Amino acid sequence: GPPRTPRPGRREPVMPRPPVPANALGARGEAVRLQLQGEELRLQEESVRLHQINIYLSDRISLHRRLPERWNPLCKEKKYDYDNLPRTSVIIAFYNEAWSTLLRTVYSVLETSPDILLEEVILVDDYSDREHLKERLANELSGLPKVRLIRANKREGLVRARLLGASAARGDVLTFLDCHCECHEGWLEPLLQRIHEEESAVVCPVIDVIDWNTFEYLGNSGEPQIGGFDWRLVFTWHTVPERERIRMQSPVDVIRSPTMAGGLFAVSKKYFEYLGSYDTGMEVWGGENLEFSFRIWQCGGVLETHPCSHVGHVFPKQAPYSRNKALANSVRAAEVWMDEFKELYYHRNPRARLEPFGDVTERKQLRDKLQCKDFKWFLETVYPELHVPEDRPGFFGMLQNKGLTDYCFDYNPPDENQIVGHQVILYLCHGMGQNQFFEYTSQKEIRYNTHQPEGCIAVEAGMDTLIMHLCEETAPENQKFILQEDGSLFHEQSKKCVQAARSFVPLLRDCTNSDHQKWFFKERML
Amino acid sequence: TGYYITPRTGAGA
Ligand SMILES: O=c1ccn([C@@H]2O[C@H](COP(=O)(O)OP(=O)(O)O)[C@@H](O)[C@H]2O)c(=O)[nH]1
Ligand SMILES: *[C@H]1O[C@H](CO)[C@H](O)[C@H](O)[C@H]1NC(C)=O
Ligand SMILES: *[C@H]1O[C@H](CO)[C@H](O)[C@H](O)[C@H]1NC(C)=O
Ligand SMILES: [Mn+2]
Ligand SMILES: [Mn+2]
Repeated sequence: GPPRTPRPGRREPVMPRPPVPANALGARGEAVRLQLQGEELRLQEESVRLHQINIYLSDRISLHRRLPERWNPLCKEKKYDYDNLPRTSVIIAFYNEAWSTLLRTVYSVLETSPDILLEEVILVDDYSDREHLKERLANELSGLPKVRLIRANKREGLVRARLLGASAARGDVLTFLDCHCECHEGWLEPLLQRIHEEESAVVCPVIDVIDWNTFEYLGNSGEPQIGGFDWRLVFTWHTVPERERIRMQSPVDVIRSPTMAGGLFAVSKKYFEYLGSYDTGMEVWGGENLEFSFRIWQCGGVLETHPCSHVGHVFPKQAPYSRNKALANSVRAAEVWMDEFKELYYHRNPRARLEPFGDVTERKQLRDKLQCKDFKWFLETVYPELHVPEDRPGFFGMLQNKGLTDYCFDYNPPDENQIVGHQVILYLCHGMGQNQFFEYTSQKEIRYNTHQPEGCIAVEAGMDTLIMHLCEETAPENQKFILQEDGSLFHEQSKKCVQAARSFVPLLRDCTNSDHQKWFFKERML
Repeated sequence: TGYYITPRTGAGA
């Protein structure tokens, strides 16, 4: 029979890119360092001090710059069925963003998103106070196709500002971006195609770095990192495990991720509403990405990173505004989703005990209504490579000496990332954890595991000092300690006892009845 | 002595 007339719409982007100056700054996503002197240099310093981003430079980079091709070449082989893909509202909440970074985000979306797939770009002003975001912004956006600008009536925070955008959205799919992003070519089709296959998939781009000082684009074609967390409940990145890599049919297929970096993701609008959207009790910034990740997995969805979708993000030098609510937000997530495992969190971030977190009754009712699975399920099924501490009563906290009163084990690595190979010492107990937080485990190891990777105390061959190693699957012989009832700390391989010795360090000595060889755990100082 | 930012990924991967 005769071919049917296809669905009408242009596959080309909503807007064409204007002509580029051949010598323009930052044109190919390269690093730019301007080497300024005098007053121009002071203006650059002031822009960094004011935005935590080199806005002096951003103001001199095109708002219409095309990112270089950086993805795996197999992504170019993908064919998409534009006639059947859903349409998306792109939602961009912003608070006091600079002019050039925000507008470059908008033009990037309009200049990379296929017209047939993009319903609208919704900007949500979260009660910004900067003047360039007022009448000047409305005037600049007023004529653009497929752009809406919505303004909050008071400071909402990113959660509730995003929900303002979602509430106004007209597309089938909600795609959230930050107000300082730049889209790789072809970023949108993979997300929409995946949601077209599975309504309950929340799908994230791989988030590439755009450097806040040079605006260099650092996307690459390798396997991306995926999202996890540690037991301080801070988001961390990790490498894709072998379990998940075996299940991928090609390198450019979607990858299941325990958690999301947050803020860049696509989701069916009906499914986002079905899952209870966002906890409206979270404030300002932080913690919502973890709560949303836990909710997605425990309540029956899938959270995935799509290797063919790349979005660059200007990670700032430091926090550009006060982020004092992340702890309370994380407590809301922990109290609703983590069950008994919230205690491992409270042990490693004791401030969380004191933090007011409001009323979570309605989120707990949401969890019951959706019949969600429990947190032990999430750990065993979604994130089994995360080590789960035991924190047995009497076996965690500060490791204090009986003889040398008020001194406890203390380990402070030079770099917080590289913890291996330095001596554990003794130090006046301060009760703040981190460097004085240890856990004695059922596998006889003394673990240093406020954050990951877990460190385990060891004694190298023929030495008397205590050195920080990494914990392994099977405890090596030089990491095994026996903590007896009376307090003796016996190193099995040396056949020696740990003794508080002269500053102060713990050293192996022959076992005696001395109190300087007696140790005990204390959770709190008083 | 003694969560304010979203980490970037390392140059490694
Ligand atoms: O109170 C706030 C705080 C942040 N944001 C916006 O929500 C997103 C939050 O991301 P931000 O980039 O500040 O956090 P980060 O990515 O650095 O973790 C950004 O578009 C911000 O402009 C907001 O609308 N209201
Ligand atoms: C870290 O890895 C991601 C991919 O998961 C991005 O490539 C990002 O740009 C990387 N970070 C840096 C600094 O290169
Ligand atoms: C801060 O540093 C000192 C000396 O480096 C101690 O290691 C102390 O334990 C650290 N404080 C915390 C709370 O970890
Ligand atoms: Mn409009
Ligand atoms: Mn951001």
